[PDB]
Amino acid sequence: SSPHMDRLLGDLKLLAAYDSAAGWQEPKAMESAFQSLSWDDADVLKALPQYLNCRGEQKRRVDFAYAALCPRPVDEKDPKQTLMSLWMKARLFSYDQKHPFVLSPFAA
Amino acid sequence: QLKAQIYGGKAAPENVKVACRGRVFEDADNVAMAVRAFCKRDPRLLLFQDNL
Amino acid sequence: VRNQRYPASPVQEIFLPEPVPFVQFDQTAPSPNSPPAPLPSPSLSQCEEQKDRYRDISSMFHRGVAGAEQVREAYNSMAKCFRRVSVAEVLESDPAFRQARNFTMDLKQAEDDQRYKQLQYGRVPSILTKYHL
Amino acid sequence: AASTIPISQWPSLLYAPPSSPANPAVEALPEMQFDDLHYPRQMLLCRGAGYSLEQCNRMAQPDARVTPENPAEKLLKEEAVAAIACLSQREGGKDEQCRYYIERMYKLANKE
Amino acid sequence: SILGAEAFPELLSKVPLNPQMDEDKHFNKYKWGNEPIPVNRRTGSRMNSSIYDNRNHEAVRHPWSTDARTFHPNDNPEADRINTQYSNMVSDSFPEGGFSDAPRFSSNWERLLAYHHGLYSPEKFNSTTKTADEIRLAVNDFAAKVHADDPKNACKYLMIEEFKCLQSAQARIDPQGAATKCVKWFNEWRQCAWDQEKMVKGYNYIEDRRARKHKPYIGAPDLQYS
Amino acid sequence: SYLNHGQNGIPPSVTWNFNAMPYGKENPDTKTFPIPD
Amino acid sequence: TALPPPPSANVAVSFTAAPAEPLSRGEVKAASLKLELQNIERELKDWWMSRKILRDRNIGLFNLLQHHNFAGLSVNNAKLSDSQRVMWTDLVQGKPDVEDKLSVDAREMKVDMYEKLFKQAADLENPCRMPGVAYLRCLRDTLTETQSARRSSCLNAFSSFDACRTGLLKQQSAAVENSLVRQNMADVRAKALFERRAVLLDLVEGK
Amino acid sequence: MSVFEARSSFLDLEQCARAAGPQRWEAECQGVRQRALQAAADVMSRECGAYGDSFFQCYRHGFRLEACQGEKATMQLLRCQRMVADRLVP
Amino acid sequence: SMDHGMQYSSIYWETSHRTYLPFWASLTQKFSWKIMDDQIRSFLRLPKPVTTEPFVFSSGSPYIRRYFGDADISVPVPLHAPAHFAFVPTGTVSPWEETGMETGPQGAAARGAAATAFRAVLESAWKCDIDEQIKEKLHS
Ligand SMILES: CCCCCCCCCCCCCCCCCC(=O)OC[C@H](COP(=O)([O-])OCC(O)COP(=O)([O-])OC[C@@H](COC(=O)CCCCCCCCCCCCCCCCC)OC(=O)CCCCCCCCCCCCCCCCC)OC(=O)CCCCCCCCCCCCCCCCC
Ligand SMILES: CCCCCCCCCCCCO[C@@H]1O[C@H](CO)[C@@H](O[C@H]2O[C@H](CO)[C@@H](O)[C@H](O)[C@H]2O)[C@H](O)[C@H]1O
Ligand SMILES: CCCCCCCCCCCCO[C@@H]1O[C@H](CO)[C@@H](O[C@H]2O[C@H](CO)[C@@H](O)[C@H](O)[C@H]2O)[C@H](O)[C@H]1O
Repeated sequence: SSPHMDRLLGDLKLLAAYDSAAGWQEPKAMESAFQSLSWDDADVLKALPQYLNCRGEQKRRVDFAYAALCPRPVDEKDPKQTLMSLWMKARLFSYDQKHPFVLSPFAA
Repeated sequence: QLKAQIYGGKAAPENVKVACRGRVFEDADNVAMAVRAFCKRDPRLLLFQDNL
Repeated sequence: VRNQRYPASPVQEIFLPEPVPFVQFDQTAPSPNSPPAPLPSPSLSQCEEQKDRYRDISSMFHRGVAGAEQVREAYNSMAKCFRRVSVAEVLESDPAFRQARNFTMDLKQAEDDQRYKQLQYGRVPSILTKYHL
Repeated sequence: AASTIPISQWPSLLYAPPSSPANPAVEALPEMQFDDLHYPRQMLLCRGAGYSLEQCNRMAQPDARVTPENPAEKLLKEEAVAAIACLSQREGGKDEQCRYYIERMYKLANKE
Repeated sequence: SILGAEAFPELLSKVPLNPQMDEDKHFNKYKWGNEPIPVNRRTGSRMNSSIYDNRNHEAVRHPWSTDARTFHPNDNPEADRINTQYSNMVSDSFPEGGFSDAPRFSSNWERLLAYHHGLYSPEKFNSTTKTADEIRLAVNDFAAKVHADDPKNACKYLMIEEFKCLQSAQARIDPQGAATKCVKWFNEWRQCAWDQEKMVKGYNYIEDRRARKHKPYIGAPDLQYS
Repeated sequence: SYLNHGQNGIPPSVTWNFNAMPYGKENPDTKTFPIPD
Repeated sequence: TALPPPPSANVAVSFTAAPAEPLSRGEVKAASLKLELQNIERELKDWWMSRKILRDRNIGLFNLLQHHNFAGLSVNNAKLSDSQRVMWTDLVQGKPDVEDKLSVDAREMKVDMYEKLFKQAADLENPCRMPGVAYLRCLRDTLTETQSARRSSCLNAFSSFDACRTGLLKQQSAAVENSLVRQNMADVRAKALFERRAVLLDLVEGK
Repeated sequence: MSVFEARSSFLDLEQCARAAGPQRWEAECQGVRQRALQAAADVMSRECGAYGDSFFQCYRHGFRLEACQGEKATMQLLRCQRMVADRLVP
Repeated sequence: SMDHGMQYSSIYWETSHRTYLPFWASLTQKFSWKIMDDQIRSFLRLPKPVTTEPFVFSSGSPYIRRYFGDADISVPVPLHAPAHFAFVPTGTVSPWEETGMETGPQGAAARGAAATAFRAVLESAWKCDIDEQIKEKLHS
């Protein structure tokens, strides 16, 4: 009854697992993670092309959140990393366009 | 002049600078005196890119 | 407990070390020159066992002799079966994915392209822009 | 083979890490930034200018000085969308069902 | 209504987040197995280090009661350390979760007095180790600020390097140990400051004539130095 | 009134000692750049 | 000063003095009152010790700063030279600018003095350091000019500098006000606790 | 921002919905909806931030710490959110 | 228990190690030309070192030389009582207090923008879920 939260936390765990398996030289584990990285979400799939064409304040919010979560720059040559990054950004974009983010500590 | 001599009087990269023992030189500085000041009797120079 | 990469560590490491693995694909099999065939469009006519087993296990858990792992497994199988049709609907309706569906390309064009020249990361702006200087 | 890195070589380990199956952009590691002072500084400057808390919160904007975006997201757009469609349809590419698109992207990006 | 159905893909698909979880849950997807990080390296207390200290290898004493079991650095590491990333390297010299010598003050004035006397700082006691990404973010922000301060300065990269070494050595939780490593870059920065000052303000000296035996051997080359 | 029955300065925030200075022919805590032969 | 420890029995009393009859309602109520009193005393001690420690520490800090001849945003130092005071008041409240009466060398010297002072005052963690240094760098660039021509060029940086300045001033004012309010609330609460303890001691019973 | 305020906001939402009807509620009751959601969100943040920060720390450290072992790091957060919801919306 | 200690290690001379001392070494003695050179300089009016002048021109701030019984042994001492400055506001920091646990802007900033952003993302996702629940409840 909390699919958004559940899938967010799961994707984060899977990113961490991919990083750990890369550090420990484990192709089997990292491919297992990549396969388990929730690719069958219609909402994120529909938001993907919207994020690929967004611009301005919404894009800046989403990029700020994605830098908060995953600040390390992925290699511009690794399509798996690129795709996981795109998927996470699309998920954040969906969450934002449903209910925008409030990133400032000052708020009321 | 040193940079031009290194790069053959051709277009050098951007923001290239010289250092000795970790200390950056100004482009309008004499190499001999800069070495005398920063790396005395250790003239090993390094060319790096200063983007920062 | 560790399974050493070099059982003969003093000798093996020298003349036959292990390279960094490649995970994008196997690299030992041929490269397909054709895309995958479009799988049949799904529907809710294939959720029979998923739904019935989820119901059974949820009842048995409400009793207290089932557990939670089985519940999660069954629910996720059923949810995958539904997400199949959801994704099919999205792909067939949304127009931005029609090109992706009928996308085709060959290794020769891939090697002949020249977009790799522009894959350089940018540069973060100056911190003085925060104060507007 | 992979020998221990003493504590004195960690600063170089941070900006020149060893090779891995999933490496970062070492040339861009000095460009990864995330300012924790963005909003505090913004509020301080605005309140010094003379605005109120509400005006400051309405004028606030997220930081643009963050880690740059991957150029692949703009150059390999169509190939990435096709790969993601393949994954969504084929359960994440199990048993090499998106090798086609993945290899096309890899070739485009690497060029031998 | 079950809790957290779609939130444990690691459990549904046997994906281990680390070799420890792999060994525990028996997924067996790590080809090289797992060498457990012992407890003396997973947790522990701050210890004295110098051999010129009488209480060497003994836990540090605090005003509050503290478990005296110390964190033991890895002194005899195995030859193969497959993961040579900062994540796996930092565990040989610090515990990722921080030391186990943090206080729970019964009152606020005890905290006040400890701080006033220099025996407590939350920055030092209630905290974990810094991740490589955090270290890099901090270093890059500091470098940007220094460059904005003065681009035409020679000791800029030296200051950046001492900052970097402090961050890498975790000076927040081991200030003395980290200063022991970064005082060298501090000294180099001091030297560069003097050098820049003497180049700006023309300061030179009368050099004496060349010595009669400047060359040890006549056939030896007298390489000229500025 | 008993609040002022006892303030010269304050205790030092940090301290530096001689044993904190590194030493060693091989110790890399003393090596910044190689010294010429 | 302290009292001597209380006297103890010389012969060992183990349990001979224990009660042989259960307590009564009045004794139970007296025990409850004793517990209330000890809680009140604990609260009072916390307040008093915090107040005492903070007062001592802050007076010591003030004496140390006065001993080392420090000056802050609130210029409350009498041992300052008039020139140093003018320069600091220009950096804090006014506008640093070189006068046309001076020669170019003296203008360079004045700007160097400003820069040295401000860099010793503000560290890299300080927000106003970058705007201040930028404004002084603009001054260095525009030395060989008049104030009228220099304003148009340096205003864009002086604006940010003044903004950070006023921000710090407002921070200081708000800190003073909030600390006063919190202190007064705590003291009032302590006084009320003391009166409650007084009435409970008038009601206490036993010997 | 408090539990009382959030509960009052949800009561306003429900009464305005009963007034409007099942057909025009989503169009006529947007502001009250947003206010109620924001109040409930402030409550959730205040009452479950510790668990969120703990999960963030575990994710940063790759779930290598002691408190990150098992599934408690996630179950605690989910349970806190469920409790907050069950305390607010009904 | 440190003074007047016993011989803790052995003293020895290894076989055939040289000594470099002749038999008249005890009658030998040292000598420095510095005293005679100073006398000669004073008598011939040769250039004096600037250390003879107490005032120090080697810096901008006033320094005066303190001599230890001879012009050859001196240390410069600064005269100024330096005024120090702090571009800092007072009462804006309480380091003893752990601020990451208190709720507020100061708390979030003692924490970081990353934690605050993560909290906001969780907030948004939770709001999505609760909106779905509200819809399914009020539609009934
Ligand atoms: C098998 C190999 C063959 C192939 C050869 C290959 C090699 C070829 C290359 C050559 C070798 C080069 C190798 C490198 C050398 C580097 C190392 C080195 O040299 O120093 C190491 C070595 C290291 O020592 P050290 O600890 O480092 O100290 C260094 C000091 O700088 C020095 O230390 P020191 O100063 O303390 O030692 C000096 C010592 C010795 O110094 C001297 O004595 C000066 C030399 C004077 C010689 C002439 C006087 C002879 C008198 C003889 C008369 C005796 C009575 C007659 C009896 C006849 C019947 C037996 O002084 C004393 O011990 C006390 C004597 C003080 C009095 C001296 C002055 C008075 C002289 C007159 C006597 C008057 C007495 C009056 C008494 C008072 C009365 C009132 O140096 C020495 O030991 C120096 C002395 C060496 C003496 C060796 C004894 C054997 C000598 C014979 C050699 C072979 C002879 C061959 C035949 C020819 C003779 C017939
Ligand atoms: C026709 C020209 C004269 C032909 C004869 C040349 C003979 C020269 C060899 C003599 C030995 C020189 O050895 C050494 O070299 C030069 C002088 O030459 C001196 O060098 C020093 O004084 C000279 C002044 O002339 C300076 O330029 C030099 O910077 C300084 O190092 C040394 O004090 C001397 O010790
Ligand atoms: C009772 C009778 C007394 C008789 C007195 C006789 C006095 C004779 C004094 C001669 C002293 C010469 O002293 C020596 O001379 C040479 C050149 O001449 C100097 O010069 C030499 O060394 C210096 C540098 O080392 C350079 O000038 C140069 O490399 C070389 O020419 C020496 O620095 C000096 O040490």
